[PDB]
Amino acid sequence: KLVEQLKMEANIDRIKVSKAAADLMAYCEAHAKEDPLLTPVPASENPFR
Amino acid sequence: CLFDGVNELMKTLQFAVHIPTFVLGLLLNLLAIHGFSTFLKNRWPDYAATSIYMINLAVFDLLLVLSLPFKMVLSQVQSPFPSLCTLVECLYFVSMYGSVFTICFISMDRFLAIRYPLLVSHLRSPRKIFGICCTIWVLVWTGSIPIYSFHGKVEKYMCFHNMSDDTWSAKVFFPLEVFGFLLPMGIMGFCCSRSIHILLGRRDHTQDWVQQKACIYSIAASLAVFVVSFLPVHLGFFLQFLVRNSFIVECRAKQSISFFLQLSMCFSNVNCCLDVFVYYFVIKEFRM
Amino acid sequence: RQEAEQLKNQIRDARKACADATLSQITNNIDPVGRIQMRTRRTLRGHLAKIYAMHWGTDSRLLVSASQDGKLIIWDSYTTNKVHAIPLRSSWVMTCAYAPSGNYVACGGLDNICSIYNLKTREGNVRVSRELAGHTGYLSCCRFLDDNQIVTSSGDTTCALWDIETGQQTTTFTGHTGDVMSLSLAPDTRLFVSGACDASAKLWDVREGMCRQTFTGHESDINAICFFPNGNAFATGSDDATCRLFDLRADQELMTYSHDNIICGITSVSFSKSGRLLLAGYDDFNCNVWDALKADRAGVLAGHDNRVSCLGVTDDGMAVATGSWDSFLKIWN
Amino acid sequence: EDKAAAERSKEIDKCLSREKTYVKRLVKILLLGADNSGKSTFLKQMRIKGIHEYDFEIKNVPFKMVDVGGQRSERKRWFECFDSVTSILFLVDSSDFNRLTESLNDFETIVNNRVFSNVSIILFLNKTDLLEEKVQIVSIKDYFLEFEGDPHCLRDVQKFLVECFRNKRRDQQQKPLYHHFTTAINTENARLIFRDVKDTILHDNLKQLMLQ
Ligand SMILES: CCCCCCCCCCCCCCCC(=O)OC[C@@H](O)COP(=O)(O)O[C@@H]1[C@H](O)[C@H](O)[C@@H](O)[C@@H](O)[C@@H]1O
Repeated sequence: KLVEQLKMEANIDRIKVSKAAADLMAYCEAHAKEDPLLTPVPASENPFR
Repeated sequence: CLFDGVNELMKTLQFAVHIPTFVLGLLLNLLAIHGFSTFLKNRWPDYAATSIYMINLAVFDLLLVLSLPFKMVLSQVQSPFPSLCTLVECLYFVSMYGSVFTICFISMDRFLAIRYPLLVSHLRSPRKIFGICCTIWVLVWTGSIPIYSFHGKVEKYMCFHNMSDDTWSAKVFFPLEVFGFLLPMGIMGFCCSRSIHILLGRRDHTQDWVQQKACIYSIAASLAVFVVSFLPVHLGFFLQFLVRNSFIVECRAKQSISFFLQLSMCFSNVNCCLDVFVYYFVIKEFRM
Repeated sequence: RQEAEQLKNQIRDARKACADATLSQITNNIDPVGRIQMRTRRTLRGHLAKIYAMHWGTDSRLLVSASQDGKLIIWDSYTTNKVHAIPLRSSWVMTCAYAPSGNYVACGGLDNICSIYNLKTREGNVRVSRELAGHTGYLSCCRFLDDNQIVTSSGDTTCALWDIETGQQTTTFTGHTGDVMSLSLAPDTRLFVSGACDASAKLWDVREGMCRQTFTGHESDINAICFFPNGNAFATGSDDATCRLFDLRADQELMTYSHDNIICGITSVSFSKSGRLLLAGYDDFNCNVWDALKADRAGVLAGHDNRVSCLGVTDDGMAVATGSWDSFLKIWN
Repeated sequence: EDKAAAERSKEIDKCLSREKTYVKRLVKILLLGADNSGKSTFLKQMRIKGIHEYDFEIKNVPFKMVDVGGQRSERKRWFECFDSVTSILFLVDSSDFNRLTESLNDFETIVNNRVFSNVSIILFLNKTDLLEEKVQIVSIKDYFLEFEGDPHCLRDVQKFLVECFRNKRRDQQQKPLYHHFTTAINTENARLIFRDVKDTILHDNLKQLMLQ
């Protein structure tokens, strides 16, 4: 069972850590201005403030 | 009769005792207030209820310490200030008996927490302790009504001397002694002895009772100081009372009784320093 | 044994080959977020004991919490009003969940049973909809897939997907050796990931019931886990005071979020809506906000009198709720 | 209308506050013991599916016995969610010598756990009758070489066992340890549990009085 699990785990189309890093960068920057925590929202549009 | 040599020697001893008492009590009580304010600020829900009446005791001792220099000064030079003399006497005696009552309440609280651990573990909160402290303040200031009329309208406002024939009457003396020494002495003795007995009786419940062996000594010390601080004065008061009601007539007896009374009243202001030792310093270290 | 060693070596070598450069080496071109101001907008009071779990609603307004007094409480986060107060049969509750539709809530604990409560009843009271039994150990985490499918992780080293209406396990996820602690669904509802006290996490597909991948690297048990918002990465928090961001595609660790002055374990982790802020609650009485792309402690959420055990972010990203052992829920923005 | 929602929150708060006086007066005791310790007869003589709970009243005080019936095998801190219990009550089969070491090995794991630093230990040595039979048949020295008294005296073996259990406890300055030697009659154990819990609350009060 361990051998089969490791065999199936090894057979995954990995991408470069640089490429996945670029993907995370793209997702973070694309939704950056919709994040009420990166850019706090003024009290006029803040349900808690 | 003759009271000149007794008065001179006693004035010398009043300075000699009160000046170190004043400085040491001021320093120690300021440190104690700082430490217990530190304990309270954190709102540790174990140390708040005890810290409140430790603060109360420290405040009463601090008031007595602040009143001591006025007692030293105004008792040597005549003061054409009836209001200042009355304020000094009020501060002094109110602080002394506030310390007595706070000590008595500390002993009552310890005995209640020890003898009735379930009830006290349920119905004991910092607000009740603060209410009891406020009640102590109200009662001790209510008891100060007799001490605005020591000297009456007599212009010889030599503070802490020649009070009156009314102050030394039975109707003021007996309420002073019973509610000032005898009631707190009985309560203090009962609570402390019973707490010692209960905490020693824990050897039949667990072999870990020795953990609280120190808690024995502290409580025992609470008796020993309270006896030495306040037993000689009120007995002294009693003696002087017997002088002022024409029960004691000899001149040597009168001089000795007056000297003993004044010396005892000087020594009981060392209680403001013995309190930061019996309490305030039997806890872990009382980290400064 | 030799084949297993060869497969592990091949996986690690592929990881190294993919690891040409990490995020901390190429994110220097992004301006750091700075130092984030989060203030206690509300303080939810009413629990009588430690709070062990919370979960936000999908409307970003309702909030369920579980505490050791044997109670779930459903709060309106805007007005502090307690919408519901559900007494539990078992006072030893370790997890709670809130249905994406808002119709149901769930909880579990040392009773080995996942209790599902229906919030939409004609009688107007909360009624125990189901009591999913079948786990052997205590219940550590619980996450709804929909109104009828629920995934529960337990201390019997076994995860499970349950059909709520039937009451029996639809499928069983095995492969962990230690107590399964935390569980996070992918934001597509086809995958999930679990951390199970083996210094390892595993990714499980819901329908096939098979462990696609196993991630390692921690030194202690993993107490918390959550997905990156796009579902392509996930972050774990273990007791070695270390957060770790792993990739689904790279099959390896992407970042380590650790600092010298923090040594206590992590009780909870969460992401922001864009994913740049990784929030983590710690045993040291306060939460820390890490720049998920720089591994820098860009903020601190202090204010609890005890250990922060619960941490959740609203679906719209407006606020962050924390729960701690002092029985107070604090909403931060 | 938000007025109705606020009102409903108020009745919910009233219901929660009505149980505060119960949550504050409730004594939770975590019950541990091996399969041979006689836990079943103990609980039965207390006049009384995951873990179990048992609720009872002694002298207007509510006690809740939490019995982790085999689920304690998950020796993880997350499972160690019992740091709020007043006492841990161990049951040990004192007569069955062959397992005392094992019992001791368990005791040392529980009392020295950092989680239970604020928890007093009540220790019950069940089957004392089977002790007086076992003592006169076999020697306690046959299993423990540290014994020093005469192996055929019940009192000396009893003190040896008590000290063996007490010596597994490091940091003897936190909470008191209580030991009792009980038989299968078990007709007074509620009284002993109440006495030990009252003494633990006394210890907590003394901690709270700043006497040392
Ligand atoms: C419900 C709460 C109860 C308590 C509340 C707190 C309030 C306390 C009330 C205070 C009562 C007054 C105490 C009485 C003694 C005193 O206040 O002080 C003694 C002594 O000072 C007076 O002695 P007195 O006889 O007046 O005069 C002497 C020498 O003073 C001369 O030096 C001279 O040498 C001697 O011959 C002789 O004349």
